[PDB]
Amino acid sequence: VVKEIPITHHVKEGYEKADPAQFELLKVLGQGSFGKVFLVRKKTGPDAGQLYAMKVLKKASLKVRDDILVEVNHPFIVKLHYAFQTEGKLYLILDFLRGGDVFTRLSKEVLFTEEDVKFYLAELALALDHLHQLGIVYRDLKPENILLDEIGHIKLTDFGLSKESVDQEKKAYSFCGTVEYMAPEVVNRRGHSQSADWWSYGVLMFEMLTGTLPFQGKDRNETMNMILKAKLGMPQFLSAEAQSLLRMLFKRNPANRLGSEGVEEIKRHLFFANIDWDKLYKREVQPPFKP
Ligand SMILES: Nc1ncnc2c1ncn2[C@@H]1O[C@H](COP(=O)(O)OP(=O)(O)NP(=O)(O)O)[C@@H](O)[C@H]1O
Ligand SMILES: Nc1ncnc2c1ncn2[C@@H]1O[C@H](COP(=O)(O)OP(=O)(O)NP(=O)(O)O)[C@@H](O)[C@H]1O
Ligand SMILES: [Zn+2]
Repeated sequence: VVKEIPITHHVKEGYEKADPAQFELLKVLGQGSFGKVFLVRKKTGPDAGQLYAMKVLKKASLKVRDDILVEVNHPFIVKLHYAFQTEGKLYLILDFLRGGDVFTRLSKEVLFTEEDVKFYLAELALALDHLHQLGIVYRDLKPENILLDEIGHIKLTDFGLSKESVDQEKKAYSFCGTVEYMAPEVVNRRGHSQSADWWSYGVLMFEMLTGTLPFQGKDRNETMNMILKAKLGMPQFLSAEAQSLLRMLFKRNPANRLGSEGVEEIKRHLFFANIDWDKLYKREVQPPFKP
């Protein structure tokens, strides 16, 4: 059964409860759909002087089928250090990633190869599956949630939090995820799923390997109709293995889709035959680009 766990308090093991005065603002790091991400310096305590990313929201819960803010820990997912409530606001204190998003870094190259993209898709795959084993769904995978750390390893900026903006105008017109990355059944309002994450994952693969989105129209409605019904040519410049992974991810019906039976069939796919998943998880594999 899908249970919604409200997020109101969090302290990482070994530390003490935080409040807004313990953090000083340095400079904004970016803006999402749920607000702004600020760079902050911890003022006092054991971790005084340490830098963190900070998110300001209204409310934030976590839906889980069937500790949880500690279980979501993973080599390729951002760590939440603190969460607290004050004056109608929820503050999230996070790991501050210094590398920027993957798309920016890729745009800084004239060209790149399937192998580079393969590094990113592999780490990402491990992150997704990790959340799915905990009964969590990422829901809204997008390029803006995929950052680089200092070394050039992947970090997701979230782990499926159901969030609510504090800006009253932005909260007013908020609904679901980013349509360009939605699986057909999500578009058809049948609900988010692990399988839908793997569709999103496929769309990110296509976009990374072609520089283009597979379905986009002149507006919301047209984009949706394309997702459901439009044609999609196979990029002929891709290897047979890449063509095969793409072909197996892009099934409009879930449980027909690769990954809807775990990530093992994804890890075993000919496209990742090159990858030592144990070394990958241990961050012993060398990133294609330094940030
Ligand atoms: N921990 C972090 N460290 C550094 N930069 C971050 C961090 N989290 C977010 N950002 C930046 O801030 C922007 C917002 O990221 P995101 O976490 O997606 O915001 P959001 O509103 O929570 N979700 P979305 O609505 O999908 O944007 C991104 O473009 C990131 O580059
Ligand atoms: N962890 C999960 N496991 C399985 N199904 C989930 C999970 N989380 C959400 N769902 C499904 O996604 C739906 C939640 O979306 P709902 O609140 O009905 O409107 P929504 O706007 O699509 N949600 P959101 O995208 O978070 O704003 C439910 O009907 C669930 O079946
Ligand atoms: Zn939704």
